[PDB]
Amino acid sequence: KKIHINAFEMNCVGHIAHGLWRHPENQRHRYTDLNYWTELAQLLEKGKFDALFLADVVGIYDVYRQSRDTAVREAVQIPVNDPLMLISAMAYVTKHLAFAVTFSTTYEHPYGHARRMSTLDHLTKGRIAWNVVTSHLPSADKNFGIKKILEHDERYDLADEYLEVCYKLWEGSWEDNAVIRDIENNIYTDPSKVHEINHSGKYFEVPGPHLCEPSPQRTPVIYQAGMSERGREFAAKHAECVFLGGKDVETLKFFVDDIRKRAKKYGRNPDHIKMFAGICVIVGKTHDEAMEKLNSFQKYWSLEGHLAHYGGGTGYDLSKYSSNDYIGSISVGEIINNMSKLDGKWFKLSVGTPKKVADEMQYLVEEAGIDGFNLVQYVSPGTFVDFIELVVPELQKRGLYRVDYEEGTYREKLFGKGNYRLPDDHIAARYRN
Ligand SMILES: Cc1cc2nc3c(=O)[nH]c(=O)nc-3n(C[C@H](O)[C@H](O)[C@H](O)COP(=O)(O)O)c2cc1C
Repeated sequence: KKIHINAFEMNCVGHIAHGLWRHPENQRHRYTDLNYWTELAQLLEKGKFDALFLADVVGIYDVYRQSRDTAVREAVQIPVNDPLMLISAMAYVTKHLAFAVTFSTTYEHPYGHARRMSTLDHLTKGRIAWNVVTSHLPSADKNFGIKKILEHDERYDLADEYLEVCYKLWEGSWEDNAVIRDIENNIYTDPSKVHEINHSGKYFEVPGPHLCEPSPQRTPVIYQAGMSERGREFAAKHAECVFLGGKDVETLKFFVDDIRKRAKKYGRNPDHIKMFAGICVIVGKTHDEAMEKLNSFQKYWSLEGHLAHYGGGTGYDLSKYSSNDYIGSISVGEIINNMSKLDGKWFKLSVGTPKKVADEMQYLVEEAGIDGFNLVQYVSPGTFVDFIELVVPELQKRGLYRVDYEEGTYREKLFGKGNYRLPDDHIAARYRN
């Protein structure tokens, strides 16, 4: 009955609300300060958030006007630092807050990734999640010196095998009680319980064994974000949590239902997939207070930064278009006009008092079948602070949000006490014996 809430973040300056770094209250320039991250983690745990959800890119937004220069000037996801580096400090200052890290299957080898995720699963005591992504920004393929550039759908096939490899390492290589720490017999780990995985496929050849001992979750909680038909299929097959695009009930409900249907052919119980929507919240004690914040942020909204983001995200360079050309069924003039507005993004914008925000959140949950939200920021830390001070108590009083954390791993916070490892109906469960 309780709504899962994640804080949506990225280790860079301009993430989603382009132009806002200028706002006098903002702290985006602190992205280089370790203290920003630990203070954030502490704030989010105070607000009982499920997790900090970190986006990432290793590509550059160089589509709009055929150059990275707009992205560079407007700080559109450049500079960007590595999100995995943040985790240990944030985990150190928190007890329950979990961490979902975006990391691409397209560039770096799974054997190194598997050890990194196992390491965080140990260090965080089972509070790590992985947002599995394929990446769509061409400068990454150039900079990792990829010889054969993979097509959109083929990137997801590579991701399938990438996950196959990680699942074998995480679930199958070392048996549950491999580590015995037996001083009498001088056996730290029973060598008969550590196994090669002997993986052999189209993209990878990985004899194994894994380098790490079994950690609390073994496999990190698996997120997916990617709305293409291939992406939704990938979600249905692998994801425990799905970050969906869409800003209304009809759209979100369609996608929730679509993914749950797709999951059946893989033998998955669709209730074993949680559905997350994006939401931007601008809240005040009174409507006028909310509107005052809205009007302030609107002043700083940078159309040019958004054009750069749109270019990288869609592949469409709009500078190359007459006002009067057509991309969907929308003129290019109308695409651009929607983009200079705060609610033009593919997330719900909720503006008003806490009763209203909560009402609108509750509506999406109850009518679209969504399980949680990734909270998108307009200002740091103001959006999160206002959400925590004003919306959280309203949600709590209504039974819609935890008053305090459940114990256990992040998977248990999501799926129930005792569900610390992937359920029997997940495909990774195949590799246990
Ligand atoms: C809600 C949402 C969030 C996303 N977050 C990221 C991200 O943080 N990093 C990234 O490279 N792609 C992100 N993407 C895009 C995809 O994860 C992926 O990179 C791919 O290029 C697009 O997938 P699709 O074509 O299957 O939709 C996101 C997509 C959606 C819908």
